[PDB]
Amino acid sequence: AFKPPPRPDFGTSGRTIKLQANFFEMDIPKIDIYHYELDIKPEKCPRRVNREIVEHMVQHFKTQIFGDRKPVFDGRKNLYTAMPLPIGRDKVELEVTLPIFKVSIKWVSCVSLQALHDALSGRLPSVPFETIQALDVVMRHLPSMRYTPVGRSFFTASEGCSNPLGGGREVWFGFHQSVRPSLWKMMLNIDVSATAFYKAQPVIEFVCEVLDFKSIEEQQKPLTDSQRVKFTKEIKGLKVEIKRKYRVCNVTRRPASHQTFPLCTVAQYFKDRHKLVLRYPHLPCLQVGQEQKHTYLPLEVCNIVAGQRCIKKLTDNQTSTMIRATARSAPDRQEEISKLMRSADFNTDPYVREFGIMVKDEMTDVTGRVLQPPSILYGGRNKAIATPVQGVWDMRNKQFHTGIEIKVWAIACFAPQRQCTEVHLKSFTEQLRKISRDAGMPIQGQPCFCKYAQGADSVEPMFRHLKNTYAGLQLVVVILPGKTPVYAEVKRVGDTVLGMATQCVQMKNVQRTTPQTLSNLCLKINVKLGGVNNILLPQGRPPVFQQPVIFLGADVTHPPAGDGKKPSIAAVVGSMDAHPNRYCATVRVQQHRQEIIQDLAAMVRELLIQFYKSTRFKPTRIIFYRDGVSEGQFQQVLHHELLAIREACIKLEKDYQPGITFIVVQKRHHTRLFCTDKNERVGKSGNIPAGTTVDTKITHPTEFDFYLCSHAGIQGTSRPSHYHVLWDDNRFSSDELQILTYQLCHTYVRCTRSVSIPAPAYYAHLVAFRARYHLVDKEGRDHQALAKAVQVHQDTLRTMYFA
RNA sequence: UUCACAUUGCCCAAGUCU
RNA sequence: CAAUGUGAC
Ligand SMILES: [Mg+2]
Ligand SMILES: [Mg+2]
Ligand SMILES: [Mg+2]
Repeated sequence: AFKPPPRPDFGTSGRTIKLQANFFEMDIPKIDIYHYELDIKPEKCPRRVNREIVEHMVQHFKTQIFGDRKPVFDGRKNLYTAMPLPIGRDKVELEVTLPIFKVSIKWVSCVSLQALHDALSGRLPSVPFETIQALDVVMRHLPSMRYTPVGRSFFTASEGCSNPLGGGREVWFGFHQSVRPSLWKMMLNIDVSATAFYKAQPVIEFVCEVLDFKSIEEQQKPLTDSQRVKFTKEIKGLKVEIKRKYRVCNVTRRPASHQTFPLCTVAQYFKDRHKLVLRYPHLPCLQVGQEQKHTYLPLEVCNIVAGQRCIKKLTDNQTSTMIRATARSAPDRQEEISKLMRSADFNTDPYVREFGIMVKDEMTDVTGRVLQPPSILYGGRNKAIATPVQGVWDMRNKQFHTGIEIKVWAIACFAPQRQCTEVHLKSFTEQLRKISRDAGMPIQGQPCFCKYAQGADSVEPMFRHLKNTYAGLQLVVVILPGKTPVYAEVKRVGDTVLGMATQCVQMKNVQRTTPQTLSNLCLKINVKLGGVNNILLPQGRPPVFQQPVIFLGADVTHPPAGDGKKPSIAAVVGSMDAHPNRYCATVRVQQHRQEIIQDLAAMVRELLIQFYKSTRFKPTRIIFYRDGVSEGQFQQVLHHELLAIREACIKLEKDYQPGITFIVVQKRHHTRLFCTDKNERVGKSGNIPAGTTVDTKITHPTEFDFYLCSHAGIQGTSRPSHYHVLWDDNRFSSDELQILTYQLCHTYVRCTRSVSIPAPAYYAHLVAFRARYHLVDKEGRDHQALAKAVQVHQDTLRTMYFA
């Protein structure tokens, strides 16, 4: 349960496409570099302070140490040199004074860059991480002090333009940077990005932006409690400067004119000690430093210090502004990356140059293949076949594979009658039934119940009424006035309390209908009621389908930024037929920000039991698409989850030992692919076509991984989903697994489109997000309560309630 | 809460010294 | 999924 399998072979399927990748070839010398351990007393210091004290150390001790110029530093305890120092293994004790630190330098090892060549060149079977790490510290050294680091990125205020967001916020532009091995050479992966920062401005102006003042002196009265509290919400925890830098822990209730402390008042303290007649004595003070102490600063002598990222959620308007400032077509993104690289000129970086590293200033050429889509089999009399083109098809003149006959259905309208009238409801009903009939999901007559209601309180009694009164009720259609707490209450009651199918619809989509919205609505309804919308052309499926096989999708979704106690949510779904089309779901709450799926063995067990009850087959193979695990987590996640899958098999039966293929799906990474030739660009966004596959050149040097961009790019630059096989009892070839993966992206029931990840992984998200909806404002005994809230009713268990 | 795509929010990463 | 865009007939 540990070593990922070797790349079995290379894919051959599909016509070829010329692509460029945002990977830049690196020439690394075949030489040793030297590793040194450091430690800085005191070590509570931020990473950036350490880099300063080490920089001053290098220039200061230039002569009795560090004669061999230009070491690089990782911000804590690791230092590299291109040539060795006059150190020996002997520690060395040094003192440095920062404008008072002791630092010791112990040698630790060499890092043979020659061995890295070999690990890339099939000589060595494993890629030496420590060597990659060292190169990464080299490449990051200068920009970590020149710009503001944020994760694997770097940001800066852009020269000559501003992008204010308002509320004291503005857009900074930046780039991602990382060092990757590949089938070819080392790769410098660069991508542009953008994120919100606070403006380095006088706190006074910060006040005026936050409170929506055109200016100060507007007015000269002290702030309302309402104004003061809002300001306090914005600036608490931010850094300010007066030489001196402080973190704001509070805003005082009193103005500086009257705010006092044991020496005296604030206006007068600055008048006497600093000859400062405050221009705005009526305004409060910032509390800074130890919250137990009484260090107060008048607003007027304070600026927001530069380079503080905005952590808090952006407002709706800010968000709008942000989108508008950063939205880029694929060709425009490609050009921005290219521009940025020539601009960056990594080869003039003196530290890169110290280690004799060259970086190519143009994107790597790679060849892709565009896989053929599957054909999609519909039902009805005709049993129509739909042929995807550029990642899209449609249902016009096609009826579902297995369509549900709707005999008994109700409507609850929570939108106000004066806005969503009985006339709207009748027309909507008439249009829906038309579409549903063309779709082969005949809504056989009028609803058995149609009533207005208001408020979350009215939901449960209405639904209890409905469940008790109308035998054979298949659906409640729920009209909502827009965003409302009622939606989450409908799903609480429908999904977990009473076990009743619901389909919510926004009022605007009832008032004004279109065929496409209504048709998409039917796709969800048919599914919710147990129907099969369509299936993969059977004879066009890869060979793996000749034997019972179950397809699992798995995801964990973590709490938002800044959260502290909300659970993370694990979801696992499993196919329940051979098409494969129908899925069932499992879901758990688990520990805050834990990626590993804790209860996975019990989840898979459930899915396997339900698969047998639906199909009367025991799977011979299990295919496990595991979403969202980053590289730095492959081995941890696979050790626990692979064994749990086995555990589930083993505790069911017998030496029931079906082969497992464990695949990590990453939609979010920093690889971007672009059409080399302008005439391959698809649509306004100019993206690579659906089906573009890459498993050469930029992928892993020994393991089994590939990019597949399964979807049509509508806007921006498409994320090519990445697939990495951590385990494979089934010995897929590249072709069969890539084609399987692609084909699974055409089985997603909520649209007649090839989506960006396979359907099982997509459903797992939907399951996790629904649990999250079940926990709204409810997030050992804690654990039990939350577990209970995400638990669907018995009659919901076997359904695609998440669709 | 018709739907997909895309930006952010998510494990690793990053962050924390009068 | 939520905020915001681009689209689907
Ligand atoms: Mg996830
Ligand atoms: Mg961490
Ligand atoms: Mg949206």
